[PDB]
Amino acid sequence: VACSGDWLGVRDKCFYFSDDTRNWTASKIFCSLQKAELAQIDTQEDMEFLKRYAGTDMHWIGLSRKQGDSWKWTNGTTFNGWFEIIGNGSFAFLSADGVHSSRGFIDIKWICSKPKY
Amino acid sequence: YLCPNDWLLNEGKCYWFSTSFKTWKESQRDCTQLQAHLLVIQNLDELEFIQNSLKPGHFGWIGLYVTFQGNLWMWIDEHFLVPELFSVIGPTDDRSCAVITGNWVYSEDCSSTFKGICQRD
Ligand SMILES: *[C@@H]1O[C@H](CO)[C@@H](O[C@@H]2O[C@H](CO)[C@@H](O[C@H]3O[C@H](CO)[C@@H](O)[C@H](O)[C@@H]3O)[C@H](O)[C@H]2NC(C)=O)[C@H](O)[C@H]1NC(C)=O
Ligand SMILES: *[C@@H]1O[C@H](CO)[C@@H](O[C@@H]2O[C@H](CO)[C@@H](O[C@H]3O[C@H](CO)[C@@H](O)[C@H](O)[C@@H]3O)[C@H](O)[C@H]2NC(C)=O)[C@H](O)[C@H]1NC(C)=O
Repeated sequence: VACSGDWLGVRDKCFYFSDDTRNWTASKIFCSLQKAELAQIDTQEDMEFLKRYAGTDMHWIGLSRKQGDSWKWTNGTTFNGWFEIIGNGSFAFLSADGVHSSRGFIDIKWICSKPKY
Repeated sequence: YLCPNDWLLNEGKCYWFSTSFKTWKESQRDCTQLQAHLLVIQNLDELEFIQNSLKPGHFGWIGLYVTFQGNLWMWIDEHFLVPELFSVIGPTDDRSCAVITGNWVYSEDCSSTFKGICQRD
C-alpha cells in the first residue's frame, strides 16, 4: 500500500515527522485528524529508526501517564516496558539520545504512527 | 571577547547549550563547573536572541525557579521575575523550574532531566 508524500513507510507502519511545534495534546489530536495516534512504537527495529531520524530534535510519542495512574499509549493499552522513560513527567518525547518525560505544555515537534493498512 | 569552541556570543555574555539531560540543580552545577551559571535573561534583547537561537525541538533550563514560600518566580541572580519580560505557561507551584522553547517559556518539574543553557561573561 505505502504512505503519502509526507509520511515515511517503515515496515507495517507509517510515520509522520512534524515540522513546526505543538503541545502534547495539540498533537494527539493532529494524528487523529489523519486517523492516527502519536507515533506509538512497539518493535525494537522501529526504535532505532525514530531516534536515528530525529537526533538533536525532540518529538512527542503518545505515551502518557494520567496523574500517577500509569503510562498508557494513545490507542488502548497499558504500556509494558521494554524501554525506560526517564524524566518523571506525564508525557514522553523522543530524541536520538533517548526518551524523557514532560508536562506536555512545551511546544516541540512530534511523530505520528498509524498502521499501514 | 570570546569563549571556547561551540559557544555563541551576544554581547558581553557567552552561551553553552549543554548537550545532555540533567535535573535543574544538576545543570546549575554543570554551569558552575565551567565558571558560568544557568541562563538568566537580563532583558528582552537577551531573550530575543536565545529565543530564535533555538531550533524547534530544542529547549532548556534557566535561572528561573519557583520559590516554595511566596511561591513565585525568581532568578538565580536574586531579583524577582517581571511581566515586563515574559510569563511562564503552566502551574506555578514549588518544585517547579523553567525551560525555554524557541517561542515561549513553560514550567517544568525540576526533578526532571533536560538540556541546560549556561551563560557568563
Ligand atoms: C495545547 O494547545 C491548545 C491550543 O492550541 C490548548 O488550548 C486549547 O484551546 C482552548 C482555549 O483557547 C481550550 O478551550 C477550553 O478553555 C476555554 C477557556 O477557559 C473554555 O471556555 C472552553 O470551554 C474550553 O473548555 C481547549 O480546551 C484547549 N485544548 C484542550 C487541552 O482541550 C490546549 O489546552 C493545550 N493542551 C495542553 C497540553 O495544555
Ligand atoms: C495498542 O497498540 C499497541 C502497539 O501498537 C498494540 O500492541 C502491539 O501490537 C503489535 C501487532 O501485532 C505487536 O507486534 C507483533 O506483530 C508484528 C506483526 O507481524 C511482528 O513484527 C511481531 O511479531 C510483533 O511482536 C506488538 O508486539 C504489540 N506491542 C506490544 C509489545 O505491546 C496493542 O495491541 C494495541 N491495543 C489494542 C488492542 O487496542
